[PDB]
Amino acid sequence: STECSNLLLQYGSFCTQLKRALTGIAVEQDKNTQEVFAQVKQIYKTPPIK
Amino acid sequence: IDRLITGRLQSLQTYVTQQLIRAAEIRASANLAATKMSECVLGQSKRVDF
Repeated sequence: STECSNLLLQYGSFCTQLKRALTGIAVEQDKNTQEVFAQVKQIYKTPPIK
Repeated sequence: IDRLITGRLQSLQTYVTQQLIRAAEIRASANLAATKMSECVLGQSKRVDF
């Protein structure tokens, strides 16, 4: 709706900082997974003898 | 004036809420730094990757 967008423009920058907060959470989740699992530099393999 | 007061009050409350969450994160990082100063510097650590 165009009229609602025009009156939503008068409320300032609330959605910019809501988008910034959600983007920070989204980057933080990938950072959490990378710090937990990617702790080894090389990909070691088991020998065929078991 | 009441409309402007409500808008500016909402903006200030939003700022205080993000400041509180960032203060909690900074306090956790400072606790980690204090633990690393106690264990890394004042002694010798046997903890792996610490």
